[PDB]
Amino acid sequence: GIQGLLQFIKEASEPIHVRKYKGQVVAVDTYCWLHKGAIACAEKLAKGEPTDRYVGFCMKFVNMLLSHGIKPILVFDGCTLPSKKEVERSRRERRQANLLKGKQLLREGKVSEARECFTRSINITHAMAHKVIKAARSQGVDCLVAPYEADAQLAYLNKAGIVQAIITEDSALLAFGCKKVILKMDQFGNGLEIDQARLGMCRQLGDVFTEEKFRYMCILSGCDYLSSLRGIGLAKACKVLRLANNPDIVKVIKKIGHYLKMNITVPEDYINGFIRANNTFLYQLVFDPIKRKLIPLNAYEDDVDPETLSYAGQYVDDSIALQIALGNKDINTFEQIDDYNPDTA
DNA sequence: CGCTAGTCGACAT
DNA sequence: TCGACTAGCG
Ligand SMILES: [Ca+2]
Ligand SMILES: [K+]
Repeated sequence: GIQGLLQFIKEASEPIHVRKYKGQVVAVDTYCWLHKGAIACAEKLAKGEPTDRYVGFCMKFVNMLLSHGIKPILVFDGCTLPSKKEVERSRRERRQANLLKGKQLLREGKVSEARECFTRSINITHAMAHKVIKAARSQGVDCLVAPYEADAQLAYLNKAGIVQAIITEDSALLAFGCKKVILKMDQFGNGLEIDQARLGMCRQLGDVFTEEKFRYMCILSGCDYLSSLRGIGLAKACKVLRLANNPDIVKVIKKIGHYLKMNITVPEDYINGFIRANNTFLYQLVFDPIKRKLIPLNAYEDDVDPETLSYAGQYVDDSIALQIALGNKDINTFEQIDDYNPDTA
């Protein structure tokens, strides 16, 4: 997710009800419900005590969608993307230390203080996601396990016309080139929709708004692939892109100080950090449900080299990708975990 | 004042 | 985690 992105675009959003998508297909960033559902049972979850509470939470939102005659597609995160293996590292350690403090430091005697820590040490495993897939499948709800980030997978589904909108809490999905995003949707269907169409109404990126620039803005402000330089946020990011004349972005990156009337040096490893991050947004591997084949979110254009795009997801045989997408294989060990058949009835 | 970058709550009762 | 909010510098 991009920090403070939603406030920034708070004007391109119309309050809606999910009802408008009756008869239509809607993709879901299931992680959001999984996390919210994991909060209610933070204790049981942290101490490794058995629980199914989070499953019933996701299904509550599923049933609401069905009751409105909406066809949901639950999408799940797949493999750890190398571009994020860096940031995930820092997050692995936070849950690591956070769990421990709460676990015994507040276990003895009083407990009120500790739970605040367990909620911050919540881990959404693949085991937890598989339970939700099982529950959804039994009710005829489609589930899809992204090769890597659900974010890319969701964006693709929306672009391909497979789904009419995406349900999530993450505004950053628009940077992946998705068309419609439903935020803050409650259990009753009340949501806050943001259409990419109303997103071009912005003039903070210059006279001509561009998806390309919006993406640069998000990266410069800082994201999961590349942290921002000290003192750079969305507003400053807009200024640079807004003021900058020259098309090559790398030329502009070293020019930011010149643009921002501010004095700062851009490290060489940062230059590459922006090149990778940008390519990750563009060409992150996703799964095409129709042709059942691994494809980059965006088709490789005039000049690229897929062989150098290892950080944006490594290719694997299409049969291996299908089995992961279906939920029939473990992400890490590729062991059998299910036998769902998509080609029946 | 704008703007970045740091705590706090989420669910459930 | 993730946004919503505040504090505190340019
Ligand atoms: Ca995500
Ligand atoms: K930042």
